[PDB]
Amino acid sequence: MGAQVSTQKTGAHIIHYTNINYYKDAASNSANRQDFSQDPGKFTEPVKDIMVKSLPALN
Amino acid sequence: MGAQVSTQKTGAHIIHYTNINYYKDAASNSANRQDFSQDPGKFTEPVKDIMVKSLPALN
Amino acid sequence: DRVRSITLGNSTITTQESANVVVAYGRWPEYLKDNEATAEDQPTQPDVATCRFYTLESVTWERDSPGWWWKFPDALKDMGLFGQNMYYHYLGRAGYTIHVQCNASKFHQGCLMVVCVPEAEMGCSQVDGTVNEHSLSEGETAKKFASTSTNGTNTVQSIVTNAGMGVGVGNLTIFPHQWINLRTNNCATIVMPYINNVPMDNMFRHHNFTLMIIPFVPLDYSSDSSTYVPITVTVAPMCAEYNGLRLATSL
Amino acid sequence: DRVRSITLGNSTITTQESANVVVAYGRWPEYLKDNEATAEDQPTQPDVATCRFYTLESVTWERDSPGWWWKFPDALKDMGLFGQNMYYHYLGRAGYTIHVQCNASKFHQGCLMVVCVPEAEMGCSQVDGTVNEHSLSEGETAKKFASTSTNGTNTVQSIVTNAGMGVGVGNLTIFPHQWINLRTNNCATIVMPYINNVPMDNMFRHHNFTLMIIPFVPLDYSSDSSTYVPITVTVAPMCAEYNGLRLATSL
Amino acid sequence: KLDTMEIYRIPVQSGNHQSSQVFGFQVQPGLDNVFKHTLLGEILNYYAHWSGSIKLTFVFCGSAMATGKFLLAYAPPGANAPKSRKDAMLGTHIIWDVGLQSSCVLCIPWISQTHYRLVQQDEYTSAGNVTCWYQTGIVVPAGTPTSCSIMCFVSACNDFSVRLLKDTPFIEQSALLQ
Amino acid sequence: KLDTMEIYRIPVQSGNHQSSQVFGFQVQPGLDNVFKHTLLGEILNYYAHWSGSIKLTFVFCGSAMATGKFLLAYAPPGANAPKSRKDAMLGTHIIWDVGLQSSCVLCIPWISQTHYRLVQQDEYTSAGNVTCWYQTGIVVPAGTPTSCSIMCFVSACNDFSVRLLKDTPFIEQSALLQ
Amino acid sequence: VVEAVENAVARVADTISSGPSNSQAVPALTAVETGHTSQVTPSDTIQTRHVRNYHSRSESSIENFLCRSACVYMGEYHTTNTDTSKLFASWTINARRMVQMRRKLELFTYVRFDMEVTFVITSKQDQGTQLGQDMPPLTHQIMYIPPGGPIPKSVTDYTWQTSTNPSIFWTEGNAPPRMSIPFISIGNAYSNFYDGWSHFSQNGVYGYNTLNHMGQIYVRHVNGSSPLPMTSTVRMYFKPKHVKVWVPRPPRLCQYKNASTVNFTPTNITEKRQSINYIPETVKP
Amino acid sequence: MEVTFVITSKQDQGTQLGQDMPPLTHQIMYIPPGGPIPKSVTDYTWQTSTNPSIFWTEGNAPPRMSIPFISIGNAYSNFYDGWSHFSQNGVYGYNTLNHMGQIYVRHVNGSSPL
Amino acid sequence: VVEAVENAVARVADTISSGPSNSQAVPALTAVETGHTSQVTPSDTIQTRHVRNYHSR
Amino acid sequence: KSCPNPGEIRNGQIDVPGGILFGATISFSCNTGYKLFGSTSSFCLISGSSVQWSDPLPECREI
Repeated sequence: MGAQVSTQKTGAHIIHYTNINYYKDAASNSANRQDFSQDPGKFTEPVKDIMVKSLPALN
Repeated sequence: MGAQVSTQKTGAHIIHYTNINYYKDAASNSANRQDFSQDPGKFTEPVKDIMVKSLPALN
Repeated sequence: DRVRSITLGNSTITTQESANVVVAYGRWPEYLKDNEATAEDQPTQPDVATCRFYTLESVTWERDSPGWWWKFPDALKDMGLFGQNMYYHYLGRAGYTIHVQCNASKFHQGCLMVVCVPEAEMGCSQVDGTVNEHSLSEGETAKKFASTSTNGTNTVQSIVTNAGMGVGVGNLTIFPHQWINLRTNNCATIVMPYINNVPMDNMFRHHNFTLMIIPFVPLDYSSDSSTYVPITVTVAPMCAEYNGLRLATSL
Repeated sequence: DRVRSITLGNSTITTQESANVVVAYGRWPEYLKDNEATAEDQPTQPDVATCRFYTLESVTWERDSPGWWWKFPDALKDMGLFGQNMYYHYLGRAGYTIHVQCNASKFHQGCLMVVCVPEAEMGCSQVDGTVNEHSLSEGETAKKFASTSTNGTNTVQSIVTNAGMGVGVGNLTIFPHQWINLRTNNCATIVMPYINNVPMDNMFRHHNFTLMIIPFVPLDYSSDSSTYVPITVTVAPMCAEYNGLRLATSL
Repeated sequence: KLDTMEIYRIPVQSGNHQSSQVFGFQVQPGLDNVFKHTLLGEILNYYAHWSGSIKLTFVFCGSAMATGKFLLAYAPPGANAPKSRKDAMLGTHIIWDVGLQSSCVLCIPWISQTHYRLVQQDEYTSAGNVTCWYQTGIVVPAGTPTSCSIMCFVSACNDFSVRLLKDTPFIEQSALLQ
Repeated sequence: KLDTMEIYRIPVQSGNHQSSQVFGFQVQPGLDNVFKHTLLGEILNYYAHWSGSIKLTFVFCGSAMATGKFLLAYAPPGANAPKSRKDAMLGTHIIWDVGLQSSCVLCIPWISQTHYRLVQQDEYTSAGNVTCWYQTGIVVPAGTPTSCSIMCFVSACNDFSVRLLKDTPFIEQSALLQ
Repeated sequence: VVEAVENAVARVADTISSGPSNSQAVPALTAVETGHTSQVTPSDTIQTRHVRNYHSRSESSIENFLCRSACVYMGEYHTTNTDTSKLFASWTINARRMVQMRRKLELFTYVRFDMEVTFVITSKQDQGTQLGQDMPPLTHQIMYIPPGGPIPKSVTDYTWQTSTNPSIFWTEGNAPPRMSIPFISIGNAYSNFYDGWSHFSQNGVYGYNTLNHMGQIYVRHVNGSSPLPMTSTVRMYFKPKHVKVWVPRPPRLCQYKNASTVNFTPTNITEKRQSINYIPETVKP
Repeated sequence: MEVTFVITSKQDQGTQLGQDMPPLTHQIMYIPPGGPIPKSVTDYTWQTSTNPSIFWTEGNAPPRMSIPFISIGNAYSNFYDGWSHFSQNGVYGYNTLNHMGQIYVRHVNGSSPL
Repeated sequence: VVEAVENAVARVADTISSGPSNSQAVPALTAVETGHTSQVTPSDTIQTRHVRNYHSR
Repeated sequence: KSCPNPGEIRNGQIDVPGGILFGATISFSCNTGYKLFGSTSSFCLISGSSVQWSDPLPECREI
């Protein structure tokens, strides 16, 4: 009835849960604890020219 | 089971909610906070002949 | 690989021992687009009169010298037609290109940190007090850190190790930065987009960012190497808009 | 037919008794093209900060008042970001739109000539002498003709009938002009391209043209009509370039 | 003049009054005494943020034979109000010629950095100030009055919006049965 | 030297100093005073377990004409810290030649039995210790300074992870309004 | 069976670009004598840049504006007294004793809506010499007396049998008693205003009281008397749902005097400033 | 945000304790920047006609509600290197930017014997 | 009507094997003067065994 | 009128709460670890043919 069945957090080495929203406002939802994304090269490698990890950093 | 899944209020720059009515009377429903309509020309321009915003208001 | 040239407006910078170019967060300066904009009127975009290389006076790296900081803008406010549009207009937007230039021989040694800090809100010397504006920025004259804890009313607590913001001065590597290691390079370049939480923002009220130059490893030399080693800073706006024209401000 | 609106920059002019619009020689202001240009570097084109309607202070049309003249540029040199680019730049180019505004009732009568004169080189009062610069232009304060022959060193021979150039003041109809006949219209508009013999020319040295307002038929009114009739002049640059930037001039 | 209809009309006369400023007032459609009791102001004062542009329409209410031109200028904030027409000339202005079509609309555009502005405005979200000056003056024939009147109508443009409902400070009681 | 920038730089000089150890410190990225205030350490101290490997990058900050080779060794736990380069030689080491490319990365790998390690480390989940020794020494020509400096930058490899959120012990107050 | 409802969002109009102009189109000159409000977007008077405008006029619709609860009556009643008419509260229904919701509803001449009514009932032990007792939770009855029914004369009346009048029993300590009410009117809209009389001889009572007769409400303590006095206060909250409104009016300026009439004292239009030219100087070192 | 309130009463230490007071109920009003603020617990402002406010009767689960991104910038700015006035003076830093109003909590019941 | 949402789990990078090396590739020597943080996985400095790494950030 | 630039007390600090224009006072301090030998404050007064500073710059000498 407007549901959504997503996957639970299980470890690696009957796992689906159900969500329904009741309120008219997205500021009433749960938290988005299941988005895991990254882009460290933004802070780790913020340089104009690339550096290829097996060539001298200069030269 | 007699439901209706409408859209939430999100800003611009998982958004559907579910409604079911339980009572036998429409005076028991929620409020219609998601109808946005307008017609200002009723109060703003209540004149017999039109006025076209780039011609003199007279003449 | 070490040679480089940067042509902005009617100004050019040549360099022969450059390490690389930090682009702040992988992001280049750009103009305000139509869907992220909030002001109604048409902006000025002078484009060659304002987006060029303005050179601030240079500081002498001595053997015992803690560091220096400038605040941008309010450093380029008396520089040409950037510092004039910046007067006549309410709202301004621009990114920058900061080129720091310090050269020594092969018998000298040292290591500067060159770091741009967004919103570098600073802390007064008397904990229960308030900074001045002079104590945050002298224009093109740099303010100087101190090797010990400073005193005096209204003047930033400018011991180097805390960098005047209350953090550790070695963690500043989280901000866009470079080093000038007098054994490898002699210039650092940081390309800094417009980082702020509103599309355009006034230019006299908000010090959009702070440039700190902090020698971690100090100078040194032997028998008669050159005693005088200066540091010169050049800043060049990029993609500079202004909006909201009226009579000129005054301070 | 008599209504009109002129929108330039962030400025608008509304009028309801306009006669027409003189476009100087059928020619509209335009930018310097690539094959008629002589300067190498890229020009500034601010386009909305400088091409707007700047209003000069207004003069009182009295019953016995010979006339008035302004010199453009050097009238708009203290007007906003036209008078600032004009300082920081060596070479400048621009056309204009002159709107002269004088309104009276239906019980008043008169007739002004509104005439733009290119290169209105003027003649001193002592025939064997030299004008000042003040005697050619006061900025936004108009200079005034005289109903008789003037004396005094360095001051233009400003008897009206010769218009200070040695010609007949009725032949000025060869220049782009209009009249303000207080029985028909109450504003004159002249659109003036860049008329000069070099592509771009300095803005402090050369008074590119002269605006003369000369009442041929004087004011008049009866029992208690309004005694005060002012004239207001508005000028708006158009297609304004500058070239050759350096530190600001001074006078 | 606060309980007089005279509060509504701006005085304008004929003669050499070019040095004098006709009127001037801050742009504060929810807080300035000039605005806070209009329809725009009384509707805003039920909300806490407001964005959009405003339309101020001026109506010349003198003889059918009086003639004048006026300058109506808006100055985005950043510097003290203009004190001469050479400064007001530099703003966002209009030159209104008085003729058959009596009234003239100065549309205060939306120049701001924040998408919105408080209704209880401070000097962070200040909005500017408008000012009016003679451009040529009033000229009347013989036998017509010299002292005329203007009037100013405020409305919101088609991109106005208000948000964050609040209570209005304009109504208040001291017991039930009121 | 704790409130001096001198805390950041390791002293290194020229001469027969092969018997002397340059530096040495435990691997405790959340508890050792050397680490607990870095970005790595201050980010760990919000968590209770940490796994992964670490990258320590050393920067020679002397003349452009000084030359030396250094030995940088990591010793997985099980035995007291090495007290001579013949023992550090047996560890997991690297020999860094000082030249054009100034800096050199010693990547402390993840050797452990438990998949994770506490941040408040004990001698069960100990991690080891790193130590640095001259391999050949520093050699400088005439007219350059003899006392140079190294510096060490810590970061986490691309397989690091932390878990079990906790509070950080580094911030503390004694009343509200702080 | 699930049904998808479509809800369109109403943004405000974007700013189209513009350039120089030299024409006989005067979008500024107009004539207010026609009772017509000029439509001059900024792009007609100056040079504007294209601005995609995402703002919405949602929180200003009539439903979003009015559908918020507000108190409309406060009344006290005692468990024990020596008056027997202070043992229960009673009042005729109108939204007109509290200035806030009154003034809010009175921007329109005819308002037609349902309501959601809530009651906040809070007892306190009366200050005295000998306090201290074990009284059980108080329970209250709220009866609605339509226009015509018999009204109570004591808290032990027969009328409180509420055979057909609706009434609520609520035992203190739970969530407030709320119910919903249709458009209970005989006109086709609640008329906030009325310029007329009741009698055809053009006399009688003037204005609102004529039209709207919606009956009374009577609240009481069901429990019984009390060893030591206690006093309860009931506040009633109206929240209009499904709101339709017609013929807007200028908001009230002068303060309200009574709930019967629109009588007032004359007030100033607005407050003063120094001159007509006065703008304060705020850019100052 | 998700805002929660934990409200816990205690009987004040004194000489004559002992009383039968009923459960206390509390009102939590949010005053946006501009609204009128109370001057007593018997003010008119507590009518909360448009300000949101919560009544909670002690003994239940804590009062919780949810709050959108109520800001005028495009992000809450923890830091701010600037002033409020354009003359480069005024107040420095955070206080300039963020004005989110006040909160006022009260006991609805009334006074108390002790 | 039920909707299936896809939630991807982000593991951390495995350890690829390695062997002896004798080459002009120096994955260790770098230059921090560029404001760039060396990406030297252990498999670049020593001999590592292939390790499937299931940990998650 | 503007007094000449105050200067720079090394191992110390200059606090100018109101500019350097006529009649403006400035204060002098020394960092932690130095004693201030000299004047504490300096005003912008009239000096013969200009406006200059009341007192010269002091010295922060090591404790």
